[PDB]
Amino acid sequence: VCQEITVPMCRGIGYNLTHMPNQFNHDTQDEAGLEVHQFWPLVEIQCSPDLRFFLCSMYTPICLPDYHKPLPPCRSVCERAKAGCSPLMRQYGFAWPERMSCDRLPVLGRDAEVLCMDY
Amino acid sequence: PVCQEITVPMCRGIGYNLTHMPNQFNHDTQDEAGLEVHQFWPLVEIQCSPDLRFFLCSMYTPICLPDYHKPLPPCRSVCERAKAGCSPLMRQYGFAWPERMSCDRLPVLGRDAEVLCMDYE
Ligand SMILES: *[C@@H]1O[C@H](CO[C@@H]2O[C@@H](C)[C@@H](O)[C@@H](O)[C@@H]2O)[C@@H](O[C@@H]2O[C@@H](C)[C@@H](O)[C@@H](O)[C@@H]2O)[C@H](O[C@@H]2O[C@@H](C)[C@@H](O)[C@@H](O)[C@@H]2O)[C@H]1NC(C)=O
Ligand SMILES: CCCCCC/C=C/CCCCCCCC(=O)O
Ligand SMILES: CCCCCC/C=C/CCCCCCCC(=O)O
Repeated sequence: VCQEITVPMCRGIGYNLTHMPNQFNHDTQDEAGLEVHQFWPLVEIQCSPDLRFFLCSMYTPICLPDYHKPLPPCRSVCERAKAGCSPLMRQYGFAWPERMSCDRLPVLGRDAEVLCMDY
Repeated sequence: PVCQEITVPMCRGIGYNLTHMPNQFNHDTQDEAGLEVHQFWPLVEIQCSPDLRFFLCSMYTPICLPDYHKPLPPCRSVCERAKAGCSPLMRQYGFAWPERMSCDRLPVLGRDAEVLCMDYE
């Protein structure tokens, strides 16, 4: 079933409801939220206007009551966030996370049946 | 008085390095100011708005310029972005958007050419 998002940084990004487990197999929003919290300095610095939405689209993925297919962000969302933010991360010794590699995400409109989220 | 370097930890590295006491809250010291603005620190880590830190610091540790010799407020638009981002969460958690940082107390950028204000990013 769908639950109201309780991860504070992921409220106000365009949708209200999520469902667990997410694609990292976090079992609760609490677990997901403790991890995504670590990205707050990157979000504050605004290296990319897509980052916040992108992070939330994976940590608290959108839930629709009638839809049971997973709705990842589109690859393009990831690409923009990565292009904006990875240089700054690299500058702090952080590589772009392995679990966030964009090639794992569907391309917008490539497959009619495979929907995804574009900001 | 007096153009002093900013010591409040939250407000270091926000884009200007100097402030002046007292502020609009009648804090006589940065230590007094810091104790209050640091109560908002969890909201900064929550990142309901990227503009929140700058907006708060522009109030509590206002910019001091050796060339202006008067207070320089954030533009209304800075407040409006912080508030649009963070008011919903503050209201949900039971904390009203405080009246001291009402956006209608701030100048709209360029509405009167002689009334300056700081915008950012
Ligand atoms: C997204 O959620 C908004 C907040 O809902 C409230 O908080 C959540 C966490 C739950 O506890 C809900 O049970 C609460 O209603 C919701 O907006 C609210 O709507 C009214 C009742 C009032 O509380 C407002 O202050 C809230 O913002 C959103 O609902 C949409 O937008 C609002 C502005 C109205 O127009 C609604 O009709 C809309 O559906 C909701 N968004 C969606 C798409 O459901
Ligand atoms: C911890 C407070 C840092 C504040 C300074 C602002 C600089 C931010 C850029 C560095 C981002 C920190 C890494 C976040 C990503 C991660 O932890 O995996
Ligand atoms: C970082 C330690 C505290 C973590 C506890 C989480 C609390 C979150 C409350 C959200 C922000 C509250 C804003 C208070 C504003 C005010 O003091 O008027």
